[PDB]
Amino acid sequence: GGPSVFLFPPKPKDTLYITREPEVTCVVVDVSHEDPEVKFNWYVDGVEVHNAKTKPREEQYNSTYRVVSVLTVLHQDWLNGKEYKCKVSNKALPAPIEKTISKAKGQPREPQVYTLPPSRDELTKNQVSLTCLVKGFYPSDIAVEWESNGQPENNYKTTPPVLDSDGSFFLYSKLTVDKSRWQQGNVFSCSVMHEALHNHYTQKSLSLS
Amino acid sequence: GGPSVFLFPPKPKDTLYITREPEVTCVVVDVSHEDPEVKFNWYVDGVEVHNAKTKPREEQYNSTYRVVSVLTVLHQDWLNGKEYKCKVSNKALPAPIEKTISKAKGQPREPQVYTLPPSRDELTKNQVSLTCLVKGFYPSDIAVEWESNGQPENNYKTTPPVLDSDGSFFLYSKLTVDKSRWQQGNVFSCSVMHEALHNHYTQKSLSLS
Ligand SMILES: *C1O[C@H](CO[C@H]2O[C@@H](C)[C@@H](O)[C@@H](O)[C@@H]2O)[C@@H](O[C@@H]2O[C@H](CO)[C@@H](O[C@@H]3O[C@H](CO[C@H]4O[C@H](CO)[C@@H](O)[C@H](O)[C@@H]4O[C@@H]4O[C@H](CO)[C@@H](O)[C@H](O)[C@H]4NC(C)=O)[C@@H](O)[C@H](O[C@H]4O[C@H](CO)[C@@H](O)[C@H](O)[C@@H]4O[C@@H]4O[C@H](CO)[C@@H](O)[C@H](O)[C@H]4NC(C)=O)[C@@H]3O)[C@H](O)[C@H]2NC(C)=O)[C@H](O)[C@H]1NC(C)=O
Ligand SMILES: *[C@@H]1O[C@H](CO[C@H]2O[C@@H](C)[C@@H](O)[C@@H](O)[C@@H]2O)[C@@H](O[C@@H]2O[C@H](CO)[C@@H](O[C@@H]3O[C@H](CO[C@H]4O[C@H](CO)[C@@H](O)[C@H](O)[C@@H]4O[C@@H]4O[C@H](CO)[C@@H](O)[C@H](O)[C@H]4NC(C)=O)[C@@H](O)[C@H](O[C@H]4O[C@H](CO)[C@@H](O)[C@H](O)[C@@H]4O[C@@H]4O[C@H](CO)[C@@H](O)[C@H](O)[C@H]4NC(C)=O)[C@@H]3O)[C@H](O)[C@H]2NC(C)=O)[C@H](O)[C@H]1NC(C)=O
Repeated sequence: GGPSVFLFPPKPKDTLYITREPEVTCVVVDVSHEDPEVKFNWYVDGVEVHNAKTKPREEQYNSTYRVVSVLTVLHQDWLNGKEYKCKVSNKALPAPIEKTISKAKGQPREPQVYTLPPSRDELTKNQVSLTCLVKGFYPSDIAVEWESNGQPENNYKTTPPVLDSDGSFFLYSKLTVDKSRWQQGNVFSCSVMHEALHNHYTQKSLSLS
Repeated sequence: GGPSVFLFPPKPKDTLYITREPEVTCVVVDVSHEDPEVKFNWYVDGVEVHNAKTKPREEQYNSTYRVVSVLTVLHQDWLNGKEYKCKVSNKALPAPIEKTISKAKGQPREPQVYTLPPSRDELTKNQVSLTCLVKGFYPSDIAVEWESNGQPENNYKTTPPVLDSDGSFFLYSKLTVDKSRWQQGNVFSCSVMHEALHNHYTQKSLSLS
């Protein structure tokens, strides 16, 4: 009936490098037409901070508006698991709605990255699958990417993290390339970005034998 | 605002074998403690059916009833894409609630199935990963299982299906085995069940080269 809040974490990549600007994000939907005024409050471990940046209002094709507030956060505060609260206010609610979010708790575990060449079966096609396996990792927050000769590779998909029997995580990422490119010996690389890696980064390479 | 409905599909495995019994399950929750009486109507392609089988009272701990109706479906009807609709009637609600479920539309596409041995770099550990790449398949309904010397294998996990770039789906399945088992030359088998496979079934195997 009333407005509903939704609280998102920052991207895996953004928390792992000073280069990047990680953010938590409070999205309110079903903001009433008659009362449009939404007030956001942000707290780190209960202690209020103030740098949230409320953004305009995106009117939705169902009568209601959508108000998004973005809190910037320090890399190490998220990595150290500090707790982030969004309190949202509006006259279409009797009480203010709150949401709290934080990194998954627990000893981080270093991912193990193994690359696997195409199956002999598959070498009968005009495209081949280069596979990257990332297992053993915790928390589930990770980024994976591909490249050749310094250049980002376009055509890959990566599975979501899957919970493994030992409570750690794994995924597979698939890069699709022209068989010729594989046949001609070009070197392809799997880039994995996780908290528990040295410099939050590792890169594993694969090429024709 | 009172009761809510959820409509779950049959299990992929269940629709592909006469041997199995696929069902569609309508679940109504949050039922007014005052008035306990929910009335189910079922429809197959608009046309009412009556072989539905409704159960009694699963009042979960909250002070509200849960009622489950199960419609037994014919294997061919599901694969032909027949629509199943659950109407839940109640004096609390003004209009009765409707939910519909079916097999995703599109032209079905045959999965290619490829087994990938453990990376050279993994073989230093005591447990190793046998990988099964299933790709090129539509719709996303599929099942994957492992076995060796005719016996279901214990320790695998399968990623959810992932929408690939050509609108087909792919997944990977990982079977973990002790290194020895792999080194003794044991054959291991990925088995995939999908509507677009011949006899709804293919098996692809894997051993030490
Ligand atoms: C009293 O409690 C009730 C439940 O018992 C609770 O007891 C307490 C003590 C505690 O133990 C709790 O943990 C217990 O849950 C409350 O009822 C619950 O209500 C919530 C929602 O408020 C229901 O949530 C839905 O759940 C489904 C998934 O349900 C499966 O898994 C559940 C466990 O994870 C299980 O409980 C269910 O039984 C069910 O199991 C399946 O059962 C079928 C048939 O029996 C089997 O064939 C399956 O194998 C089996 N699955 C397996 C395995 O578990 C979830 O999918 C629903 O999500 C949809 O809806 C959301 C909105 O409601 C939406 O946000 C989601 O995106 C999603 O919507 C759909 O998403 C896809 C996208 O592709 C599309 O299908 C649609 O586009 C989209 N549809 C839309 C728009 O809706 C949903 O979250 C919960 O299941 C239910 N519990 C039971 C039991 O049924 C009750 O509210 C409470 N009372 C009060 C007053 O508070
Ligand atoms: C009027 O329009 C509104 C918006 O526009 C609509 O336009 C129409 C034309 C059509 O296009 C629609 O499809 C559009 O939605 C509607 O608003 C919607 O309201 C619903 C709630 O009813 C929202 O549903 C929730 O979605 C979140 C996930 O949101 C992300 O993913 C969406 C795609 O799947 C995406 O569209 C969203 O924008 C959002 O994207 C993310 O954004 C962040 C921040 O910017 C980015 O940084 C991310 O990268 C980006 N993600 C990417 C990438 O996809 C989902 O999480 C919610 O599920 C939770 O809550 C359910 C009930 O509230 C519950 O049933 C679920 O089980 C689930 O509950 C949580 O489960 C997690 C699991 O781990 C736990 O962590 C929690 O414990 C648990 N939480 C609790 C307490 O329940 C939910 O599905 C929808 O997002 C929103 N649309 C957008 C967009 O904002 C409005 O409904 C519509 N009215 C109608 C009906 O006409």
